[PDB]
Amino acid sequence: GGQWRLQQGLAANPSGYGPLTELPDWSYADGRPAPPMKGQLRRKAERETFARRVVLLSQEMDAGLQAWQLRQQKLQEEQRKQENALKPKGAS
Amino acid sequence: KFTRSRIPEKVFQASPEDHEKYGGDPQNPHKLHIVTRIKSTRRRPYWEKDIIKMLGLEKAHTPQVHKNIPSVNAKLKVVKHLIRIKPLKLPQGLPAEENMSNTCLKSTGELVVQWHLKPV
Amino acid sequence: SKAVTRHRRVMHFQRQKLMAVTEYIPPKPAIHPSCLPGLIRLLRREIAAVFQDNRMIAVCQNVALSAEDKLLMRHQLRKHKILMKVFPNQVLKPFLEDSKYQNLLPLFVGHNMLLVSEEPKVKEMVRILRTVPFLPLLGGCIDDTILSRQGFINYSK
Amino acid sequence: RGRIPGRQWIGKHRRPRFVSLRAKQNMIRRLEIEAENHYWLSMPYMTREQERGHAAVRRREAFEAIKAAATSKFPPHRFIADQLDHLNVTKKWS
Amino acid sequence: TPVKAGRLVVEMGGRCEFEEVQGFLDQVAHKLPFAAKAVSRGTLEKMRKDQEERERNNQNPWTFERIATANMLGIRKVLSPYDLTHKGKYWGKFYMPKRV
RNA sequence: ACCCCUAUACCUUCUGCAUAAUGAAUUAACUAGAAAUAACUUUGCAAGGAGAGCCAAAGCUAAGACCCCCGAAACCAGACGA
RNA sequence: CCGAGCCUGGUGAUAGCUGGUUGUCCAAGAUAGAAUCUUAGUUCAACUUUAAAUUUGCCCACAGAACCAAAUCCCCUUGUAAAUUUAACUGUUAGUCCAAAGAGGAACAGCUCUUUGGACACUAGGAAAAAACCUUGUAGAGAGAGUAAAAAAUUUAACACCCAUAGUAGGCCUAAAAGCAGCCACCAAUUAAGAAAGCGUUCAAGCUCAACACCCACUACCUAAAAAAUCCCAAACAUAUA
RNA sequence: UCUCUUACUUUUAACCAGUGAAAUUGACCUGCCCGUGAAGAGGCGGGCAUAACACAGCAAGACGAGAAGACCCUAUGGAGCU
RNA sequence: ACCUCGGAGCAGAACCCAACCUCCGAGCAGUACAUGCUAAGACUUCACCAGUCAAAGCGAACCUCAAUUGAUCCAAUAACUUGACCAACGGAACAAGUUACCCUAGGGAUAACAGCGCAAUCCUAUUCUAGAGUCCAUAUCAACAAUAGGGUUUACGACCUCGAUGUUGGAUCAGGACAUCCCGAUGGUGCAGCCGCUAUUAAAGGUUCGUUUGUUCAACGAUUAAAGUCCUACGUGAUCUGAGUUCAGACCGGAGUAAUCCAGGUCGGUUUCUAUCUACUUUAAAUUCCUCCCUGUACGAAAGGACAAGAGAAAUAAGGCCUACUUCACAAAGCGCCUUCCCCCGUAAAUGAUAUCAUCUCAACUUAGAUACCCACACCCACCCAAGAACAGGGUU
Ligand SMILES: C[NH+](C)c1cc(NC(=O)CNC(C)(C)C)c(O)c2c1C[C@H]1C[C@H]3[C@H]([NH+](C)C)C(O)=C(C(N)=O)C(=O)[C@@]3(O)C(O)=C1C2=O
Ligand SMILES: [Mg+2]
Ligand SMILES: [Mg+2]
Ligand SMILES: [Mg+2]
Ligand SMILES: [Mg+2]
Ligand SMILES: [Mg+2]
Ligand SMILES: [Mg+2]
Ligand SMILES: [Mg+2]
Ligand SMILES: [Mg+2]
Ligand SMILES: [Mg+2]
Ligand SMILES: [Mg+2]
Ligand SMILES: [Mg+2]
Ligand SMILES: [Mg+2]
Ligand SMILES: [Mg+2]
Ligand SMILES: [Mg+2]
Ligand SMILES: [Mg+2]
Ligand SMILES: [Mg+2]
Ligand SMILES: [Mg+2]
Ligand SMILES: [Mg+2]
Ligand SMILES: [Mg+2]
Ligand SMILES: [Mg+2]
Ligand SMILES: [Mg+2]
Ligand SMILES: [Mg+2]
Ligand SMILES: [Mg+2]
Ligand SMILES: [Mg+2]
Ligand SMILES: [Mg+2]
Ligand SMILES: [Mg+2]
Ligand SMILES: [Mg+2]
Ligand SMILES: [Mg+2]
Ligand SMILES: [Mg+2]
Ligand SMILES: [Mg+2]
Ligand SMILES: [Mg+2]
Ligand SMILES: [Mg+2]
Ligand SMILES: [Mg+2]
Ligand SMILES: [Mg+2]
Ligand SMILES: [Mg+2]
Ligand SMILES: [Mg+2]
Ligand SMILES: [Mg+2]
Ligand SMILES: [Mg+2]
Ligand SMILES: [Mg+2]
Ligand SMILES: [Mg+2]
Ligand SMILES: [Mg+2]
Ligand SMILES: [Mg+2]
Ligand SMILES: [Mg+2]
Ligand SMILES: [Mg+2]
Ligand SMILES: [Mg+2]
Ligand SMILES: [Mg+2]
Ligand SMILES: [Mg+2]
Ligand SMILES: [Mg+2]
Ligand SMILES: [Mg+2]
Ligand SMILES: [Mg+2]
Ligand SMILES: [Mg+2]
Ligand SMILES: [Mg+2]
Repeated sequence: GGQWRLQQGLAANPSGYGPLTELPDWSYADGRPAPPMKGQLRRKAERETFARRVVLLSQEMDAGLQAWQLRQQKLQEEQRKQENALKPKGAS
Repeated sequence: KFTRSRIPEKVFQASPEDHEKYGGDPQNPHKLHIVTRIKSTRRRPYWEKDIIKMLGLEKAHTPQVHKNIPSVNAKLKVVKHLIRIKPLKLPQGLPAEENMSNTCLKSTGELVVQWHLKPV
Repeated sequence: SKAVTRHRRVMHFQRQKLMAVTEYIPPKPAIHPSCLPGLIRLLRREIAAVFQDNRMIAVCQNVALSAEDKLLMRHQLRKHKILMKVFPNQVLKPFLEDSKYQNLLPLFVGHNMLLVSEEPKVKEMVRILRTVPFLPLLGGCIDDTILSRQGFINYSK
Repeated sequence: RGRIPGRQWIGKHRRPRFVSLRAKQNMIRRLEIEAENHYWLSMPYMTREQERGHAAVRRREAFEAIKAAATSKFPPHRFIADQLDHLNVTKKWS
Repeated sequence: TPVKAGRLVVEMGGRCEFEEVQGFLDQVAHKLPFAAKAVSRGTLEKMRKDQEERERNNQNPWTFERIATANMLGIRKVLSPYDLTHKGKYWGKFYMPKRV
C-alpha cells in the first residue's frame, strides 16, 4: 500500500518516519522513560545533519545574491560618475 | 559510437501547461532540490557513475539537498535518468538552532520544523 | 551483423519496449459519428410539349419487343401519325404530381410508353395492339379526361 | 521440436521476445518521473553570473583541511609505560 | 545502383490516368527488390498529409523523437546516432510507414 | 528417517567447464619459495659510524623482512656384453 | 622397445612446455602500446599494490582549435575528494558477448579486424534452463516491511441486374482484313449504343462490356501460406470493480 | 561358401562343492521425452514415469576400459640421413 | 605473398587507432661551403633507443625536399672522419635440405572425422505473367525478377574433444521424416478407351536377383505392383568384415645433386576388451500379384480395349505343427504342412440464410462417412516331464 501511503503523506514504508517506528518500544513498569533506542538516535543525528545543510545552502545562496547586488550597484556607480572634469572650449 | 549526450536547451524551457500540471511558479523559483537516486549506475557509463558519486547519491532512496544553481543543475542533467528531483518546500520556514533537532523531511517534500509523533 | 542487414534485425529489448510505448494512438470519437446523426430541364420542356399539344396521350407498358418488332410497330403508328415517346419516370412522375393530371400517377410504375397524337386515331392504334397480344394499352387520357382501356375502346367505336 | 540455432539470445537467429503490459507500464512510469525532472530543472534559482563566486571560501577551506590531514601524517608517540607494562606477564600472587 | 526510401524509381506521364499506369507499375513495383508502391501526385500528397495528420493527432504522450532527443531513461545507450534524425521510422534498410 | 521446498561434485585449465576437458578407489605416512642490490621499520652512536680493511655534503653500525617440486627425447667419458 | 647396445658417472642435464604447490581471517586489485629468430616467452611502458611528500585532481563556461555526424580538446564557476611526486616492487602482456560507427567476408557465422561504451571472468533477483540482455551492487542476525526488473498479441477474399437495331463489309489496306493484322479518320440515325474495351472467327458469323430502359443499389470489410527426421508439450481459463 | 539353414557329439556354458585373479573405480540415493547449455544431458528447465531386491542374456549409451594421439600444428626441443 | 620508411582513406571535428584492408610513393637529387660555434625553452610516433623545432649570445652576412634510412662491438686512418639490399631493415661475426625409420614435450590455443554455427553453393514452395504450348500465361512447361522455407552436398568458421569422440564401403539389426517408388481415395487434363501427365490426401504394408569395379555411385543382364528420396556421430567395428584408405618392405613413371618426395598407379602388411551402471530381452485385426468371369462388354472410325460385382489360384509376412516327404529318428527341423478377421477423409452431393435468386456451410444443417487370449492355487520330501540355465511350471490314483 505504498502509493496510498504516499498519497496520504505517510511515507511509503510503514517503517518510515511514523509513530510506529519512532515512538519508544517500551518503558519501565513504574513509568520511567526508557533510554533512547539506537536506530532512533542515528535517525535524529542524520536529520540534524540534513537540516543543517538546508540552512547552509540557503544562506550561502542568499549571501551570493546580495553580493551580486552589491557588486552591480558599484558598477552602476562607476558608470554614473561621468562628470567631465575640465570644461569644453574650442569650437563651442 | 556511444558518446555523452548533449540535451537540447528546449527540453528545459518549460510551458504554462507544464506549470499547471506540476504547480510551480516561474517567477519566484524554488531554491533547494531534494534529489533521490532511483536507478543503478551499473550498466551505465563511467562518467554517469562519477556524477552520482559527486552528487552524493551513492545509496538509493536516500534523499540529498542541492542548490538550484545553474552549475549543479548541469550535473543533475547528465544523471536525470537515474534520479528524481523534487523541490524542497518549507511550510514553517528554515530551521532554527532551537528547532534543528525536531525536523522531518516527509514524502511530500516538506521539511517540517516540529515533529511530535502525536495525532492531530 | 552490420547495421544494414538483408533480414529484419532483432532489436535490443529496451528498444523494443521503446517502440511499443511510442506506438501511435488514434483519436477516439466519444459517441461514434456513425451512431450520431442536368438534362431534367430539357426533359421538362419535352414533357410540357407532349402534354400541352397532342390531345390524345396513351400509356402502354414497354414490353421487351425485339428490335425489328419495336421498329415495325413504330412505322405503323407513324403512318397513322402516332409518336412513341419513351421518357424516364424519375422526371415524369413528380411533374404529373404538380401539373394536375395526377390520377395517371399510380399508373406510371414499371416500364412504360406514351403513344401521343393531336389526331385521336385510336382505331388504328387498337388494330395494331391486338395484332401483338402481349401488349396491354395500360390507359391514358383523351381531351383532358382520364380514361381506362375499356373507355378508350368505347370512345373508339 | 522448436530449437533456436546456437545460443538463444545472441546471434543472427534469436528466440523472439515480446513486450508484456507490465513491461510497458514500468517504462511509462519511469518516463513520467523523468518528465517531472525536466520541469524542476527548467527554473534555475540563480544565474551563472550570480553564482560565479558564492562558494569559493567554503571550497578553498575544505581543500585546506584535506591538505592539513595529508600533511599531518607522522608516526605515533611511544611510551615507557607501554614498554614496561610487558613485565606484568609474570605477575604472580605470591 | 543504391536506392533509399522515398525516392521515385521511375516516372511516367502523358495522356493517361493513374489506373492505366497503376496496373503494370504495381506489377513492376512488386518485382522490385525493396518495398515499393505505384504512386501519383495526388496519392503522394495524400500519403504525406496523412502522415502529418497522424503525427498531429497522436494521443500517445510519448514519442520516439522526444525520448531519443532528450535521452529519456538513457535510451541512447540502445539507440544509434542516426536514430536522432530517423525518429524510429527506419530500421536498417526498412522503412516503417505506420510509425509516427 | 523419508515424502515438501531449494540446490549443475571438486581441482586444474580457460574467453567460457555440470561438462561427455585434466586428475583422483579410499586410508595412514611422506611430499614443494633457498638470496642478493637496494628500499622500509626498529635500536646504537652521530660529522662521524664500525672490534684494522669500508663508507660518510646525516651518516654509519646491527637486526628484521622476498625469490619452489616432479618429468623428457638427448649429449659426452669410462667400463661390461657375440 | 638398436636411425644406433647396456651399465655407471658428469647429472639435482635442460625444458619460454604440461602437471603439482600444504593453517585462519580482513583488505586493495582486470590488463592503451612498443621492441623482440617474437607473438606458447621476455623487457620497457601502461594498469594494479604498499609506504612517504606535497598541492590540487575529477565534473566543467563564455572565449577559442583549416583550408582542401554523434562527439572531442580546452575550461572559470560549481559539486565533490582526489591528484601528482618521491621510494620499493610484483603480477596481468593467448578475451568473450551485447549496443553503436566502420572495415573484410555472402549488407553469412557463436566469423574476422579496429574504435566509443556496457557487462562478464564478483553478489543477488528476473528473461524456462542460462557468462556476456534487464534490475541491483559493500557483505551479519530477524519466523518484519516498501519496492526493482519481471507474464506476447494476432484470424483474412459473396458481388449486380437488364438489354443491344443500324448509315457500312468508314476509308486505305490487303487473298480477305467486315468494331477488332496494320494505317488514317473517328463523324453519324434512333428514346438510347465506341466507326468498339475484352473474347471469337482463314475471313465471316458469333457473346460480352461501355448506352436505353429498369430500380432498393451497388450492399462493396481492399486483405494472403506450407515443409524432417526418438515423443505434442506445463495444466488450464474469454465476463466480480488496478 | 551361399540360397537357407538344421541335427548330433565334445569344449565352453549354467547349477552344486573346493580354491581364487585383472584392467577399472571423484562421490552416487546411477530413469524416459522435448528443450537448454563449453554448441550431442541419468544429474539443468518443462513434462512423464516410479514399492524393494537377486539370477541369466545383450551391446544402443555411460563422447565405455586400455595407451599423457602414430596423423596435423607449435617448441629459438631432439635425432638419423644427404 | 610479405617483413623497414613516408602520404591519403578507414579514423568527417585535440591526440591515438587494426586487417594477407583500400590506393600512392621512398632507399634520392639539387644548391651551398658560417650546411660555423654555442645556448634558454619546448615537441616527440604511445616505453627505451632514436627523432624534431628553437629565442638570446660569439663569429660572419648585410638550404629545397615527404620518405630519401641502419645501433653496439669491431675494422681503417696521424687525426678529422669513413665502413653493411646488417632489406628477416632494434641488426646472432659465420650454418641448407630431408625424414613414411623416426623420437620427446605439449596443443582441441591449430588442421584432418564427426558434432555445432552459417546458407554462398544446393533443394523446394509460392507470387509475378514475358514466352513456349495450332489459337490460348496458368492441361503441361517456363525467362527476368520477388517472397519464404529446408539443412541431404561443396565450402566457410575454428566453439567441445589431440592424458584418443577409431575410418570408406559391405554384413547384421534397423528407429524415424515425407518432399510417395508401389498398393488406397480424390480434383484437373491438350482425360474417348488402354496408357499417361499434373495436383490434393495418405507413412498401416512393401520396396528383387545377378555380371564388372574396394566401392557409394554408375553401366549392363533378367525380373517386379514398385525396385523411393533422405535423416539417424556420412545410424550401427566393447556385434562382424578390412577389398580400399592412413605407418614401417618393394616396383613403374616423374621431381630432386642426393637424402628423399608425388594432393599418380601398383604387390604386401597384428582389427584388444572376462559388461560395473543406464536401457532392452513373447505388445492374436496381414498385404500384394495373377487367372477366370464380367467381355471382346463399356469406349472407339478402326486398331485396340476398361472399372465395379463374383469365383479361385498363389507369393510374401506373422503365428503354429510333424501326418506323410525330407534332414532324421522316444525328438528337433524345413525343403513339408495348417491358419491368418476393422476403418482411414482428399472430396463429391441435397436443403438453406447472411445477400427473400443462387451457394456442400470456419452459417444453423442432411448424405457418402471389435472381439479373441489369460483368470482355481503353502500335496510337495521325493520321483518323472512334451517345463526349464538357476529358480519357476505340469504330473505322481
Ligand atoms: C595399426 N597400424 C595399422 C599402424 C598404423 C599407424 N598409423 C597410420 O598408418 C596412420 N593412421 C592415421 C592417419 C593416424 C589415422 C602407425 O603409425 C603404426 C601402426 C602399427 C604400429 C605397430 C607398432 C608395434 N608395437 C607398438 C606393438 C610394433 O610391434 C612395431 C614393431 N616394428 O615392432 C611397430 O612397428 C609399431 O611400433 C609401429 O611403428 C606402428 C605404427 O607406427
Ligand atoms: Mg542451443
Ligand atoms: Mg519486392
Ligand atoms: Mg587445492
Ligand atoms: Mg578452449
Ligand atoms: Mg561438453
Ligand atoms: Mg569431468
Ligand atoms: Mg569441454
Ligand atoms: Mg580427453
Ligand atoms: Mg588437455
Ligand atoms: Mg593424509
Ligand atoms: Mg653440442
Ligand atoms: Mg657363438
Ligand atoms: Mg638389449
Ligand atoms: Mg627441471
Ligand atoms: Mg575487495
Ligand atoms: Mg634479430
Ligand atoms: Mg623475437
Ligand atoms: Mg615461447
Ligand atoms: Mg546494502
Ligand atoms: Mg564355485
Ligand atoms: Mg579414469
Ligand atoms: Mg551451465
Ligand atoms: Mg539433450
Ligand atoms: Mg553423467
Ligand atoms: Mg545383468
Ligand atoms: Mg576412452
Ligand atoms: Mg600428448
Ligand atoms: Mg607424443
Ligand atoms: Mg621462440
Ligand atoms: Mg634447436
Ligand atoms: Mg641442444
Ligand atoms: Mg614519447
Ligand atoms: Mg638567432
Ligand atoms: Mg628480424
Ligand atoms: Mg625488426
Ligand atoms: Mg616406404
Ligand atoms: Mg577450439
Ligand atoms: Mg568439421
Ligand atoms: Mg504464345
Ligand atoms: Mg559459412
Ligand atoms: Mg577466435
Ligand atoms: Mg583429437
Ligand atoms: Mg579421458
Ligand atoms: Mg504427402
Ligand atoms: Mg558412421
Ligand atoms: Mg559401438
Ligand atoms: Mg572387434
Ligand atoms: Mg611407428
Ligand atoms: Mg600373403
Ligand atoms: Mg549410468
Ligand atoms: Mg473385373
Ligand atoms: Mg433461397
